[PDB]
Amino acid sequence: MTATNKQVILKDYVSGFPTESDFDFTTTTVELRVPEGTNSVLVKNLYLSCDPYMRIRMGKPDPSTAALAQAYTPGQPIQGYGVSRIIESGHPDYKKGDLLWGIVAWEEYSVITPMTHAHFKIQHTDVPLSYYTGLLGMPGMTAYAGFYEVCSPKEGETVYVSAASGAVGQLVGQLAKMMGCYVVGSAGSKEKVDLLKTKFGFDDAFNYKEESDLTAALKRCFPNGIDIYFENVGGKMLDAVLVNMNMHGRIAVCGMISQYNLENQEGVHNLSNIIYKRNRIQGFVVSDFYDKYSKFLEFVLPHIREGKITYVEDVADGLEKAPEALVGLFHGKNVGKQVVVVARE
Amino acid sequence: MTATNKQVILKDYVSGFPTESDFDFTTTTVELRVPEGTNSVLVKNLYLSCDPYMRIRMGKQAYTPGQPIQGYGVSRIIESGHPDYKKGDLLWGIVAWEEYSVITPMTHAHFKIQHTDVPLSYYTGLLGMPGMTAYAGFYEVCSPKEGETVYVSAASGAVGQLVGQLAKMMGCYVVGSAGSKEKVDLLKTKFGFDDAFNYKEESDLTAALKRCFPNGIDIYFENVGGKMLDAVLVNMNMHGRIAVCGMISQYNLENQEGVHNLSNIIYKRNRIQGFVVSDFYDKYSKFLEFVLPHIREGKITYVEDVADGLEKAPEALVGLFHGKNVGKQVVVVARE
Repeated sequence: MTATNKQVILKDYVSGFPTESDFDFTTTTVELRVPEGTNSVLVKNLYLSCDPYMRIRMGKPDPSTAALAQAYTPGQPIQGYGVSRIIESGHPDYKKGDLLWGIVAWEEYSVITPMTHAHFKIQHTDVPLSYYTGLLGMPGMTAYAGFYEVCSPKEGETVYVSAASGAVGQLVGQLAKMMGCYVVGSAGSKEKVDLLKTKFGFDDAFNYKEESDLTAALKRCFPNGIDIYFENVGGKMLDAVLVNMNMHGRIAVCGMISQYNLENQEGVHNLSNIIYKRNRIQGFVVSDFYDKYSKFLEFVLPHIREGKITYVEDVADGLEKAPEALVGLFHGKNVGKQVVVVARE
Repeated sequence: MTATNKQVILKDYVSGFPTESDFDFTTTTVELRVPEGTNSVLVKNLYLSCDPYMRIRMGKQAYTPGQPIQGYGVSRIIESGHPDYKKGDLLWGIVAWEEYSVITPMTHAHFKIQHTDVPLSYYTGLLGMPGMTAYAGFYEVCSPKEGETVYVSAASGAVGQLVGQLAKMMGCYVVGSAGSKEKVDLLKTKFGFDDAFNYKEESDLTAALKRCFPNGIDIYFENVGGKMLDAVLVNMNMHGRIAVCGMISQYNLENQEGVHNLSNIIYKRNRIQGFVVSDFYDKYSKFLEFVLPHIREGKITYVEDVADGLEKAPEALVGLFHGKNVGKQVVVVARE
């Protein structure tokens, strides 16, 4: 019971995109005894998530980023969302054998101190355990808190979801579709575009790469404009929708992933459109809404096991795949939510 | 009776900053009859407002070239067709830039002045459409709580003056910016804003806002836009609200500026809301009965800059767009 614990470290801060060279490996030899102090539990990490936000934590410390982020410390393992199994436990509502998703380091074994809106117990094991890094975890709670609470949606409205084949976009569009909304999506490839339109039931979709004039692409998809915009990309795309947006339109700014790897932030010109169209723009962060996760689960778990919700994963095997998995994410190599299976169970 | 009526005309559409020459004076002759229309009123324009948005209207509905320009102003009914108006009543709303206008009065386009125990030119600013822009955009759209830090852009203009005073009355820390020392001094000597800086002799701005706000900004009453929005976006506080009213720094630009710092709205989860004052005119009576007490007792002040006669009005409209006004730009077309 003194196990080797492989880890994957961030060497230093990233400028522009990350490469598989900004990360490194290590091995610790952890002892599998019960942990002491506070309410700690030792865990064996089964799955790891590669979410697009992880990029703002790879860059050098900035006070505004630190509102969200708090950067990865160089030479220390990448922290992220994972689902793990409780080896030993010094906590009340956690015993050996239990499953937890929450925030864990990118490694095999992790002593963690479970906090209310940091770690969540898996009660249901009818679904794949890796569904708790996307659909039933933080990316699913993002789509629910952002579409139902932040986009103030009404049945029949036209929704535009950018980057629609990522874990939050492919669920946002369904949540909307289960309300009679007209949904168009965008993705960067026709294989992913054809999944939005067929497997995900979007009414239209387009390759934002194949379209030259993005305000014209949105114009032929939304003949009667846009009332909700689930903002995952930013920059050039945001100017395209402020033009096509309707009056009293809402923009929920979830992430702005076309800007994260730019060391030179793009300019949004059309912001004045919001005056006369009386558009609301609201940034949000899931963490605020984790008070409603029990309400999210009891909602979506029905729809899942009734064929009303579809979800595509992209599984990479083992912790050694994690750096190339995470680096390809920011270039869009994945087709659904990208999972890394550390240890299976 | 048959008066001559002089008009300030838009000669033709502008591009860039307008000059005194994009306008010409004419005269038409007015029969001072009970009017040439349906549920019309003939009116004698007393005052006129030089309004910033007017420049959007000057580019290529917009104003017609060859026709007068239209703006907000205070007037007095000479002859009335409308059952609500008699001779001698005062009215504010959209008038033409002439001595006499025939207008068909309507609800939230045109309002009737009842309290005459205030200066009549207040109805072009403080108790007219700028006053209702500050009321509505501060109390409805910025969701203020006591003690918040409020930053008003163009703090010296007609809206900015009242927002900082409504913010100060509610116990908020107010900071405004203006483009001259004179305009930057009124904000403490008259209005009491907790601070102020000259956004022209400040090649800082993000650092200007960082200095005035050690604790960051919670509310931004936005009137200018662009590069000032970027500085504010880096200074906002968590759950900080921006109420977008106008973006005056862009109106005379042929091609507009970009905002680069828009990603901070995620991190700090900012509400940015656009609004238009006319959506709120149904609350005009609530505004008026709340603020006339304060005015009357010297609690809500006002600085206005007055031009006299329609002849000094092209020079005054252009001057506003070049920042030359100190306070609200009125034009006396005729005293009472």
